Amino acid sequence: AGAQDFVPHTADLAELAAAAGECRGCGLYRDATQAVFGAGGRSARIMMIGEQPGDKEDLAGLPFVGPAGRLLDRALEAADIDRDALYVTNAVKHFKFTRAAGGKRRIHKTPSRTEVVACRPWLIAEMTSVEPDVVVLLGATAAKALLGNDFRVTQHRGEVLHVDVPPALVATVHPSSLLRGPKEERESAFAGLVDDLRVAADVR
Ligand SMILES: O=c1cc[nH]c(=O)[nH]1
Ligand code: SF4
Repeated sequence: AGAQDFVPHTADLAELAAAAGECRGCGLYRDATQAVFGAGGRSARIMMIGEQPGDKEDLAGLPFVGPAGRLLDRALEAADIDRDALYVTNAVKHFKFTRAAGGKRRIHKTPSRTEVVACRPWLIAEMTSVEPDVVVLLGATAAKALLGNDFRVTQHRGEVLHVDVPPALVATVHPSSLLRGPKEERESAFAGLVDDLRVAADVR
């Protein structure tokens, strides 16, 4: 059942976010600082879902505030999308992490499929609350959360997908993947992210 017993019967995002702070649906609440719920309002037509809060998000209490978020902001601006009009969240609400010796940050670790399924009732509550017209799935974990554990983001770029989810679905690269690598490859990947955001914004 995972998080289900912890989700209150409400669509108020402030009430949902407070309840997520008390969630024990998987083990991730133990070491994380706090739950990081989605940000934005229930009028949003576009919802965007990443993997999990990272190091910066875990302490800010807000999603996509670190380097990946700054790259995402650049892509949203190039796509003529106002971040303030979106509802932005993550498939898992507590940061899963470790530290390396001499390291500069806490390093995120990939949620297991078990943790994703455990936390998914929060995503369902968010989608019920917001009623988005389109959901942008940023990266493998988020895409698989709605499209199945076998789903390959790399094989469905640019496609409007739909499964029977309380919207059109658009699965794209995670912004963190665009931070590193040879410059020409990063630039081609950035253009593809802008394209996918534009596909989402053009739905209906
Ligand atoms: O909110 C965030 C920040 C970094 N990476 C994610 O998937 N989500
Ligand atoms: S990651 Fe999700 S299911 Fe796990 S304890 Fe946190 S809010 Fe609950």
